[PDB]
Amino acid sequence: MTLDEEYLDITFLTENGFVRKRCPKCGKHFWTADPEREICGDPPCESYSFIGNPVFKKPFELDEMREYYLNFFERRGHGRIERYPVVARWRTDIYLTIASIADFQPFVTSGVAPPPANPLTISQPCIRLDDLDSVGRTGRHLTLFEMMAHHAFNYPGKEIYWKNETVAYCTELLNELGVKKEDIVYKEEPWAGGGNAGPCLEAIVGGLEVATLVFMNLEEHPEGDIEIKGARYRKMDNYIVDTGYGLERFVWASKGTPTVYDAIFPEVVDTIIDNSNVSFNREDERVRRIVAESSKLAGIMGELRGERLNQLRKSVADTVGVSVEELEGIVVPLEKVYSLADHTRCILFMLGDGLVPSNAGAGYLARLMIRRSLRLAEELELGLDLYDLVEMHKKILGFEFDVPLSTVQEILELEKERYRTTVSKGTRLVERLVERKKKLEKDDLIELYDSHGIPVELAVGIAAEKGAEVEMPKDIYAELAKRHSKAEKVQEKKITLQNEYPATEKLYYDDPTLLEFEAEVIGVEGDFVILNRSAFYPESGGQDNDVGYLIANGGKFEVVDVLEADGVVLHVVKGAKPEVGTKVKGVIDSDVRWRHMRHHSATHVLLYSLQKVLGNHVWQAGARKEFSKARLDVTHFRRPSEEEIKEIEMLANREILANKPIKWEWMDRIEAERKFGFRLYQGGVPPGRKIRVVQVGDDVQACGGTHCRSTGEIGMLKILKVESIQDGVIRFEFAAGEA
Ligand SMILES: C[C@H](N)C(=O)NS(=O)(=O)OC[C@H]1O[C@@H](n2cnc3c(N)ncnc32)[C@H](O)[C@@H]1O
Ligand SMILES: [Zn+2]
Ligand SMILES: [Zn+2]
Repeated sequence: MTLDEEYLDITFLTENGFVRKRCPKCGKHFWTADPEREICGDPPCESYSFIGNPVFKKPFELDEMREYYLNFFERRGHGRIERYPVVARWRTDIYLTIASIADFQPFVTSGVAPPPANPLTISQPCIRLDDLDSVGRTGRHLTLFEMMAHHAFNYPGKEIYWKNETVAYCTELLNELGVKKEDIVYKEEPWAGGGNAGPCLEAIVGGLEVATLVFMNLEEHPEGDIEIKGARYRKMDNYIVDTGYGLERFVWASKGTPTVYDAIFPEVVDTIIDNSNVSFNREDERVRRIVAESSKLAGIMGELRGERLNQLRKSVADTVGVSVEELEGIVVPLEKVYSLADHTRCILFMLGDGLVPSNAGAGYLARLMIRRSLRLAEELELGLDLYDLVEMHKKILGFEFDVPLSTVQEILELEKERYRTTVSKGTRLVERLVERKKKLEKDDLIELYDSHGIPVELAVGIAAEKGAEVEMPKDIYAELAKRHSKAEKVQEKKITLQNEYPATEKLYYDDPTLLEFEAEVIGVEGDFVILNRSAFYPESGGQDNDVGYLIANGGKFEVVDVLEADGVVLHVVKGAKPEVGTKVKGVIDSDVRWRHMRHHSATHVLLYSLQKVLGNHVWQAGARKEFSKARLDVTHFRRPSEEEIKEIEMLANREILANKPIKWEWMDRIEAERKFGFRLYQGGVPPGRKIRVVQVGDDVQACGGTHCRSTGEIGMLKILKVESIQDGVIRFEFAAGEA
């Protein structure tokens, strides 16, 4: 069934007065229930029509509309669920939450795990950096926004509800708010993201897309069949209702203010204006008349650049009255007030949710937003600090964060200092480059941002200032952001044994002190001795590989190293190798095993201690292997002071001395997450319907390594070295129960 005929499947549209057309007006197919006319749509010929004339019954406040939407589906069988953080801790393919459906990928959407409820409803804060360049310009784009949704997870033979019920829900909700089906347009478009896709319907009312309804039955797979924005997708066994209603867009359509920004955080926009170099006044009836008429077309000209929006700029300039220049005398400065207002809000969530600024990973996106905000504040000569705007955003929303405003302030203050030094020597650097190249390219502006932290608009300006050939590239930030939106490709990859073997019976999971066992050689490839069951720990998780030997009716075969291949453990032996079928008595070296057990259990205690002392922004930076030393990398915005380090060590040793219990047991994912939160994935996200959960004291992680039985077995913990590997990442080298 093709995407096209996938829409001819929905009996709800035709049975409710909706007829399929194709204007063009965007050139796509769409469904309208209005018999009078079709020229309907969003981007090209419609424009906002609700500005000054709300389209909903009453004007809702952010929190009221949020509650109204959630209760609406709760009284319709949907289970309410709390938002997920904006940092995708539960996965490893993407850094931030780009859609509510992203909370449930890839384990729930693939069936590996069950959804929190079914069907469920939620208001998920999302971050869309790809819209960065249109923020503040179209009147409808934000970087951080809440996508309200109702999801239903269907499996073959078990359907909660599909397309008909989905579209019916959106119409009903809309109608109940004050919009008649005659004014609701459903445009057809494909939707993909996070590894899934499907045909979708965009709900367009008043010239604005307020929600999208996706019938998810496609999943990204190598042998893909469907082509959607570069990726290939095949039809899944499961199918999912994937909807998303923009809370801020609903509120905006309920107030009819000039822009979404004036609808969700007017205080912030006003404050910025009142404390900047804005040439106009937010009370003048004149200015108000200009913005209003311009706001109505924002959706059109906002999606254009160059000679494109250049003409519409004239259209509105005429109708309004004054010249194009006067128009730009307000719109352009406002585009920056709206962006700063928006960006400081996105910072609230990135920082409040645990992101630490850096030049790598998700931290890079945090630093990207902050630098751009610092640059916007500078252009406007903001009389307040970014922090002041963030705190304001915080009290308006009323949300609670893992990271307190206190730490947020500290981070923004340090970023501001780094930015100050960057710009100082950065101006000269670009002035110099202009004398040399006289023509700056897209890749030139890229290198300047990444290698010298120079804001693109700061470099494109100085260049033009010196009469240099250069022009603001399309989605340059989205381009920079896109280059840092997902986890890089780690070439540490798979080993494929020439023969298929039954998954090794790992014996170390249950008993960490089982150094001796009995097994049979069920295969031998090169140096890879393979048994049916073994206590030997393969080089993985956080601890290094075991070392020992296999005894049998043949002598003693020393195992020097141990890897693994898709479940089969490999015992590396050279020269005198066992005969496939021999029965052996494996003996693991006690010292090597205990050393790793202590240090690995210490890693947990240390991680727990680091968070308690430094703050909830502390998260394991990663374990990019090299086990020469016992090390732990974490996200922290500066070097720990000597007293903090002293305090980290002290707290860990009090935990060890307390000799708390260390436990482990296989647990279903949903059960684990519900009980321990996403702090469960600090060391990575493992696959499986059931994950091994380890509890070292009060720290809880999905871990597959061998640990001590109680924290007292770790021995004293001594921090031997604290180093700043890279901005936002600090390395702790330590010893546990030894030198
Ligand atoms: C359901 C599908 N996964 C999806 O995400 N559809 S969507 O990309 O269109 O997003 C759903 C809704 O969130 C809101 N939204 C999307 N991006 C936005 C942005 N950058 N700023 C403000 N609102 C946005 C709009 O109402 C949009 O219709
Ligand atoms: Zn350089
Ligand atoms: Zn562990």
